[PDB]
Amino acid sequence: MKLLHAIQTHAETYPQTDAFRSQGQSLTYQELWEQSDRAAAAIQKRISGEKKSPILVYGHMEPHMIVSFLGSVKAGHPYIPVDLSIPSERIAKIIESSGAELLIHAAGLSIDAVGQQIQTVSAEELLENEGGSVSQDQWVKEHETFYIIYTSGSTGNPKGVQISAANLQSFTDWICADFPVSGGKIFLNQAPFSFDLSVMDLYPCLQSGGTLHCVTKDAVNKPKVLFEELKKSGLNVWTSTPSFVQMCLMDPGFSQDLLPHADTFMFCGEVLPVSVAKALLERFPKAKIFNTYGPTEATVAVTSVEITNDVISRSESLPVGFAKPDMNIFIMDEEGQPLPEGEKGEIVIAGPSVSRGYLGEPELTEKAFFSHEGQWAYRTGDAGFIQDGQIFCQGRLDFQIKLHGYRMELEEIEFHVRQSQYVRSAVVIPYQPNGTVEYLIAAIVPEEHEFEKEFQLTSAIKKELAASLPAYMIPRKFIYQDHIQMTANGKIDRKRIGEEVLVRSHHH
Ligand SMILES: Nc1ncnc2c1ncn2[C@@H]1O[C@H](COP(=O)(O)O)[C@@H](O)[C@H]1O
Repeated sequence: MKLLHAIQTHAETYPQTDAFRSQGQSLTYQELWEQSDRAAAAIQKRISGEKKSPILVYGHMEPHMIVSFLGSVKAGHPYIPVDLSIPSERIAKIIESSGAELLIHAAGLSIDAVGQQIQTVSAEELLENEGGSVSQDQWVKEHETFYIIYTSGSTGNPKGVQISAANLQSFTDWICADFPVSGGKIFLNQAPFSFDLSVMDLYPCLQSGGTLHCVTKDAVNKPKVLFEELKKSGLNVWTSTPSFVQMCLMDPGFSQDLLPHADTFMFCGEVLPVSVAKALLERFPKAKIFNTYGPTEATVAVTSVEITNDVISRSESLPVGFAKPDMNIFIMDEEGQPLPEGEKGEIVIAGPSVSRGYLGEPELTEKAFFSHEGQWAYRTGDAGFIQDGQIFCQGRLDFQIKLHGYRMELEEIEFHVRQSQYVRSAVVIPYQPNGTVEYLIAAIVPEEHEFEKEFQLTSAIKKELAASLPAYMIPRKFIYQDHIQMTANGKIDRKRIGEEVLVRSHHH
């Protein structure tokens, strides 16, 4: 049963059961379906169906976000989710390359909001349309794009991963069946919908008839409020990045007693530290922990493995598990040949979860996707190895990093930093003494200025970067110098610059 038919079924059978909950607001399955059907109708009156143009859905975790997501696919348009977290210029870039002809913001027209070069409308005024609706044949289907999520692009511009219904349906069927999340449970949603991790809870919940429960950025900053919301949520499934749960764990009160009904933790998008797993197994004896791996290009996650005490003591580094049933995952050397067990190589993913590629970016798709031995495959850029059918992720081959669960390209940050009128060159160094990245240091060659003090220059640049880059991509520290060290080849000497940056670190 297709995701959409499943959502309609629940709405027809259990209309009054809650589908969505966020900041005191609730949306029943009937309200969800009937509203998304109305938005879908309203949408077909403002844009053309000639193309399968994307529809940006802008907001945070309002009930209107999902009502709009569903409205787009039901109208026949893939949607591009955009969090308030994403700044205006970046939003302008997504618009520009996506070809999107409509932007819906779940909240009322934000006052003095940054105007965009696109037809803009609030979810509210969309719904004031007659009680119209769309016919089943309009809904997105098969390999037509369902959603498009943009991630970091090394060339300095976000690239959009196209996830077709089939893609998602493959992901959703996998989660709902092979994980104890079925049964109409309450799912937590912490990740903004602009990140695909959210999809791990959003749709398997909707397909299984569960109730989604959001915890917004407001509650996230005020620990007390958060734990309170979590306390009342009565959640059963916890889906988030390991980083977020790690933050919660710092509070001794975060335990089975705060969440008596919590029984399933779903993690993905980043390294799940043994310490986090170890700890969770302690404060939540009634909940099983799952570690899953995968890139956005392969629809959230394609590997899986329950984390038990047995597994913890069996390895210093948690494995990412066994390949999704229908997926074919293997290790390939540089030459592009399959390696044997235990031998380190690059992770490649082939199967129905793989995205057709980057929207309007053929050359990029060209380098990353390809037809392996039938299956459509993807070069993850992750180094790794398999052992007894169990996959292990071991680092990066490129300049793509993970900072507190956030995916980003050092070269993209360098691009944006280099754009400031006060910058000539820029090199971002990630401080990772051991395994994980702790923060970023920007090595900059400034143009020429009148700023009396450095902090003023740093401030000016950082104030600029806030318009094109999400806050988490802006380097914490900024150091300045005269020249960017280069190697023989003519490449940027990142190894040497890092050493430079740390030496200057001891000079106060
Ligand atoms: N479970 C995991 N354990 C370790 N690393 C992971 C895991 N899941 C994802 N990653 C890393 O995060 C990257 C994907 O980022 P994203 O597109 O935001 O999901 C993967 O290519 C890995 O580098």
